[PDB]
Amino acid sequence: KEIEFLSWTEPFGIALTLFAVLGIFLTAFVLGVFIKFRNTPIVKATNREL
Amino acid sequence: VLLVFEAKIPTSFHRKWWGLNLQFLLVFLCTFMQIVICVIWLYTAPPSSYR
Amino acid sequence: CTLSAEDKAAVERSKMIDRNLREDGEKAAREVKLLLLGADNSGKSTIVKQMTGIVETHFTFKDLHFKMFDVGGQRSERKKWIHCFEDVAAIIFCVDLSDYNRMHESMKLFDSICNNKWFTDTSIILFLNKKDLFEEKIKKSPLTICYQEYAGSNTYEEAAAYIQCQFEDLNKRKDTKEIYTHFTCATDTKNAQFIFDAVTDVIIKNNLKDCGLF
Repeated sequence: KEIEFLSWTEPFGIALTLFAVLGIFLTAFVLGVFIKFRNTPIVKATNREL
Repeated sequence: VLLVFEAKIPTSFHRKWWGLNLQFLLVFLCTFMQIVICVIWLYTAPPSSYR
Repeated sequence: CTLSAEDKAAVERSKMIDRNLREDGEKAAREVKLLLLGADNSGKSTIVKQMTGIVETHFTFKDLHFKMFDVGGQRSERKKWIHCFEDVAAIIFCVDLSDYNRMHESMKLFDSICNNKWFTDTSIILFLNKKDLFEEKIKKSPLTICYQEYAGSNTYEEAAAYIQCQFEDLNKRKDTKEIYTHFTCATDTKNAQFIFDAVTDVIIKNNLKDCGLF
């Protein structure tokens, strides 16, 4: 019999992993831009630590 | 933000409910319930793989 | 406890005094303090129709108490008594639009007060008193009487705009203060309302600054 589960190498798994990596990169970029312009009024308006 | 903006009191120097680092404590208080439920779940009936 | 009876009674008396101090402090906290300044002819004594030591005035408008202190009577060196007013909400500066030499040393006093080492985080409510009387006077004679270098037509608009721009341009600490300029009518009924609005705005800014959200 064949064993069935979600796979790391099937196309859908690759798509899901790629989307997750893209989300990680996007959030990392957002954090980087926030830290770079940390002392600016728009950034200070939103609680920086939170 | 709402509490800071709304209060019309001239003496708003009191910051025992907002500001400083009490916000972190409130966040941890909010997540404490989920921590407790996860602990109870993993101690009384752990999920497991099935064929 | 290891105390005697008299010691316990003294402690009780001290606790009662502490309670009284707490209530008095909380009552005094519900007030707004203002530093009323300007020339003697500016009209500061008649600024609000609601009404030798420091001159003190007190009025309440729209559920807000205001104590205005006039310290022009103190003729000693301001350096050694101006730090007693560092904890005030705002400085209310009244300028006499009509009189020219008066408005000149009014600019002098405005710059002196605004450039202090203590009032580095406080704002000014600038009342341009004698609006229409000086408007007619400036129709009669130009602003060259004192602002000689100023070039403008005889209309009141240009002269008033130049005077306001000047009085806001002597300011140097523009980073942590904001001037609220008001053309004062002879029968102006918005003076107390304007003070109320300015005090509310500056207190909101103060909350924003302490919380770090500004």
